[PDB]
Amino acid sequence: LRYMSRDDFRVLTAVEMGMKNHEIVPGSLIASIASLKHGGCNKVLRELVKHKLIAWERTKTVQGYRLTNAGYDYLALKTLSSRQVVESVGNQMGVGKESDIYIVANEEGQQFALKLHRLGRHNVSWLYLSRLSAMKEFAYMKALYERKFPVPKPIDYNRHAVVMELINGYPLCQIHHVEDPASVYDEAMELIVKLANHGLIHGDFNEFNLILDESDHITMIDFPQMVSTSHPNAEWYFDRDVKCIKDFFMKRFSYESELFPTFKDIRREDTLDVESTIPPELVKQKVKRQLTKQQKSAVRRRLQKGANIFTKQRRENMQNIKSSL
Amino acid sequence: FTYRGVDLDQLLDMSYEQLMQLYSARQRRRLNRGLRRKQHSLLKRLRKAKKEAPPMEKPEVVKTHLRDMIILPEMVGSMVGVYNGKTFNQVEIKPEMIGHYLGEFSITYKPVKHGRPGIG
Repeated sequence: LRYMSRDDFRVLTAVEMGMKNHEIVPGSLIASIASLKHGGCNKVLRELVKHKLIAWERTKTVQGYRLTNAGYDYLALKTLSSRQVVESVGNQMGVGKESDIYIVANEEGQQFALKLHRLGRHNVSWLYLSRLSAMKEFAYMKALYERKFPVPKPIDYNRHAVVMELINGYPLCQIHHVEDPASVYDEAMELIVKLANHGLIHGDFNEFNLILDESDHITMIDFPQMVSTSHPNAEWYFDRDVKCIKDFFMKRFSYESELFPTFKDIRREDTLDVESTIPPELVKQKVKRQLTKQQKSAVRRRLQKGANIFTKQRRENMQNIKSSL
Repeated sequence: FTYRGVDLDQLLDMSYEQLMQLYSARQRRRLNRGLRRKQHSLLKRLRKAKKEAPPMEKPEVVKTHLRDMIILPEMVGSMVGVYNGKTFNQVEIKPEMIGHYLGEFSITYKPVKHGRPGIG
């Protein structure tokens, strides 16, 4: 859990600065880009390694620290706490293969759902691929919610985290019986035509990507796989999804279709496939920026001398040599 | 009430042997295994409360730690708390449940009502 609420923000963000440019980030660089407190961040790092926040690396010459799976996760929740969306943790967790679903609660007590991307090449690239995944998923989630679709409501995105509306139900794959099979079938068939009207094909529109809300309402999740209708094989992915639903309701619920929708409508809706002259006050601002940069560069070099680990290794062997003489 | 074609009249006056041939498969094992020095002492303390009862009272509840004991037909009506691990319960001995054990009426666990799934 999150007890520590000051220095842990600045140090962990400084890791993320080095993670975007380089692999394993040395402890010398950290203190320079976290200039607010000097010297005492090395004991914070020793508290970070107690948790699954950072990992140590001392290979051959490469000495420093890299950010972990769980350590990257804490940074998003710390940002979402400042945006007043997350406060306490709900325990119902659906541990998946591509992502983890965590129930969150705000100041109000209103329960929302949180997605955390767990893509698993070094861990540096893996925690950058999860960054692009959340930004892409939130883009479609905003695009569909605005265009009348029955999707979870987008709230906030932070690096790899996506806060969505809490739609609680069961996935279609583990459903025994539906009270009204025909009305549910026609609802689902409409949604393929709906997407095709907006110039989109789901691609993998199966029973593994559909959730029933009280056996009345079909909910759609997971959107990184989506393709344009400008694609040469546009009608193939359209017909494969139709046949997947046609056979499933005939298999599980024994409902045969009276309606066979094969309409190509592109596009009647929004194309979502794309988805003395200088005043003294300015002189002050400009002189200030110069003076801050001179001090910041000097503080970097003071912090780069922290090597403290190099001095500790050299001292241990000298004591052994003198005693043996 | 009638158990195995034998009324509650005959069940009390029979021999100890003759009750076996009415019992179930697991129950005929144990009386030929023999009731032990502690379980000879639990059927004797139940003869006291029923006899010292007021005759309009079914007797006082007498505590015990022998869950596994069968209900013999002379135990019928004997209020006995049977222990679960934590604290006693109340089990009215009906004649309808002689073939069962005392342990199954002292319910061990509180049944699970789920709270929301946490961080999984």
